[PDB]
Amino acid sequence: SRLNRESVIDAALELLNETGIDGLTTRKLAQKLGIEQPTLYWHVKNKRALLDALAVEILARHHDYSLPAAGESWQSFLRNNAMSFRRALLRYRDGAKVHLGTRPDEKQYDTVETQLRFMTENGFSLRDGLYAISAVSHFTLGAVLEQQEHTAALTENLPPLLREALQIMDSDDGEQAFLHGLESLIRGFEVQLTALLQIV
Amino acid sequence: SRLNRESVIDAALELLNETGIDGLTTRKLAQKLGIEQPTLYWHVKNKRALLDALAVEILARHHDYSLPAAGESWQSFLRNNAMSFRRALLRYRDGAKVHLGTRPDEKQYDTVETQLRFMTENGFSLRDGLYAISAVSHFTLGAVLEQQEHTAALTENLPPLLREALQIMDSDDGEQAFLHGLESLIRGFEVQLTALLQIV
Ligand SMILES: CN(C)[C@@H]1C(O)=C(C(N)=O)C(=O)[C@@]2(O)C(O)=C3C(=O)c4c(O)cccc4[C@@](C)(O)[C@H]3C[C@@H]12
Ligand SMILES: CN(C)[C@@H]1C(O)=C(C(N)=O)C(=O)[C@@]2(O)C(O)=C3C(=O)c4c(O)cccc4[C@@](C)(O)[C@H]3C[C@@H]12
Ligand SMILES: [Cl-]
Ligand SMILES: [Cl-]
Ligand SMILES: [Cl-]
Ligand SMILES: [Cl-]
Ligand SMILES: [Cl-]
Ligand SMILES: [Cl-]
Ligand SMILES: [Co+2]
Ligand SMILES: [Co+2]
Repeated sequence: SRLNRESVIDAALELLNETGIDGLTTRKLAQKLGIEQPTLYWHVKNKRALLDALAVEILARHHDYSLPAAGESWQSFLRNNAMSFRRALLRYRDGAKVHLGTRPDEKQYDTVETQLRFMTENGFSLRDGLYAISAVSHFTLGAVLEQQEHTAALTENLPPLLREALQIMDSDDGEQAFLHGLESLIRGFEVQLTALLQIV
Repeated sequence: SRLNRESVIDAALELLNETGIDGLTTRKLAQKLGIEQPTLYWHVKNKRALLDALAVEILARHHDYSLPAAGESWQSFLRNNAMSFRRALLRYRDGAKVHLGTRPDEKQYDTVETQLRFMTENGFSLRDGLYAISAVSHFTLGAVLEQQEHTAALTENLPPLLREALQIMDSDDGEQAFLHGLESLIRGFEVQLTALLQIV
């Protein structure tokens, strides 16, 4: 079929979602696309190139709260941004794994630059803003990774509090724990920011 | 070589550390151990059994701050516990990936039960204690996963704050951002706990 960038990425997203990050082979991608391996190689050099491109596309498609609103607080932006990043990661099988270790792409420069400048305009040094941003990213990735891999994994002598914790854990999709943790994180940054030079 | 549980796990840990989670194949494990595949199969049924066992062993070996000390605060326990969990995950290539989606093993029951009871003895409901514990686990896993996969990945037109953030990011191993985020998390749980029924 068609082998422009957009279509090879569509195909790889479909393949990822069907087979997960282990089935995302250049050989199985070639089968999907109805082509021989040397034909695919012209367009896609290896699995790592595909993984990087998929990371970028996942957020392009489904990460919709990338930028603060007019007059939005840094707290509200971080909350909205995290919920969005989470939704985007959960859209595809192993989407969080796909993101891991990536760095901002050139196509994301203006956006992420705006995110960093915004934090500094709200009083954070660049370093402290980055630390907040990274903590939100890492917490979200962690939570999503554990939720997704646990669903994958699925394929009495318990002590009482653990038994209860497991029901709680298995009683929703993970969103309740994620949102509680998110509020904790945001408020911890707020304490630190407002402390200035005071022992806190 | 020897094929008791302890030795098959040693071997798989060595293999994981050499080849990462993709090289942890039952076929490459068999080569390592100097045996045929049907011989390995008697002892190890599949990659998933191996992954679960490795998750447990990684913490048995190198996760040394599993339980609070006499009179230790819940804040200090969480800090010490997270630093320990982090050290343990970083000990082996893809160790965080190996942990993802696992649930407590029977061998960990008494320990994790103690962790949960401890939080409740410090004022958290089981649910709120679990939410704190999960947030710490998820944040640590996220941070480690991003650090490790980025090292794996490694194989000018930047906007200024991003350029700076990237140097900051690449200026240490990840520990500074992790520890800053950790303090934020812990203090956010503390605000929430102490709030009781007050709007916070
Ligand atoms: C917090 N939230 C999930 C962020 C986000 O909304 C992003 C996006 N493109 O809209 C990211 O790129 C974002 O998700 C993301 O992936 C970020 C990063 O990886 C980095 C890295 O790796 C190194 C330096 C700076 C950044 C960053 C500022 O761009 C990070 C911003 C993250
Ligand atoms: C926070 N810290 C890193 C914890 C820890 O030190 C552990 C350990 N064995 O010492 C875990 O097992 C610990 O790391 C860990 O992996 C935990 C969990 O997976 C769960 C799951 O998955 C579901 C219910 C309850 C737990 C839990 C209470 O045992 C979690 C405790 C985590
Ligand atoms: Cl074409
Ligand atoms: Cl607002
Ligand atoms: Cl503020
Ligand atoms: Cl033997
Ligand atoms: Cl203490
Ligand atoms: Cl307290
Ligand atoms: Co990223
Ligand atoms: Co766990």
